[PDB]
Amino acid sequence: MSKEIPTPYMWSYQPQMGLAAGAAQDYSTRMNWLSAGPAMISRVNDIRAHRNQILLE
Amino acid sequence: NFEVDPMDESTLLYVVFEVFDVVRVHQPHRGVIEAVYLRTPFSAGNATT
Amino acid sequence: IPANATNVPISIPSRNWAAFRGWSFTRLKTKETPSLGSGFDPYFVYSGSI
Amino acid sequence: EINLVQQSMPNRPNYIGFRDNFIGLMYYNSTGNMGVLAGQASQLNAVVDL
Amino acid sequence: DINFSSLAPRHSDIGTS
Repeated sequence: MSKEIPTPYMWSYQPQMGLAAGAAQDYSTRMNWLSAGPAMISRVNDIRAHRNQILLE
Repeated sequence: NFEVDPMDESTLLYVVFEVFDVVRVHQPHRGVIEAVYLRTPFSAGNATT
Repeated sequence: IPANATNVPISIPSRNWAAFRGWSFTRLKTKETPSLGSGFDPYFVYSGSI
Repeated sequence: EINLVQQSMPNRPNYIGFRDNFIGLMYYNSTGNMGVLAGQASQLNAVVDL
Repeated sequence: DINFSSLAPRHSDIGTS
């Protein structure tokens, strides 16, 4: 069983009318692949890992 | 190489090269759809791409 | 933009705007613009400047 | 004697030729006719057209 | 926008290798 570290949810900025709610995973993280060999994967998914640390502080 | 019986009509030889052809479909938000296709033994030609 | 329409609204679903830059826009004509997703366009009957 | 009074105008000019830098003579941005630059024995396409 | 460029020259004939 593995799930890694998922893409982080970010709450919608919804205008002024109502109260803040709802969220969705990012759109500044999705990529073309079938291009990056296994050396670059390690970098890619420890850059992602590092990002989660930033958010959790 | 193949050996086929002679036949008076022009004929074709259809060779299926069996691979994987998996698609992954994600909708990450309302009205957003994303799809990514993998085909692995043919990716550098003989696949139209 | 339909023919004789004076408004075209755009709605973009809620998503991140991280590292966004400007916008640009211009108007084209349907008969003069082929699609690049297709290999052939049977409805593209124009050979002028694109 | 009524075909002595016919008149004729020149045809339109119409210059064909190719395009500005040969645009549209290669497939870019087609996901069905996607180009390839890849290692010989890797089969990981380092060109992904969108 | 239209513009966007960030590739331009920033420039025994060797040190160590």
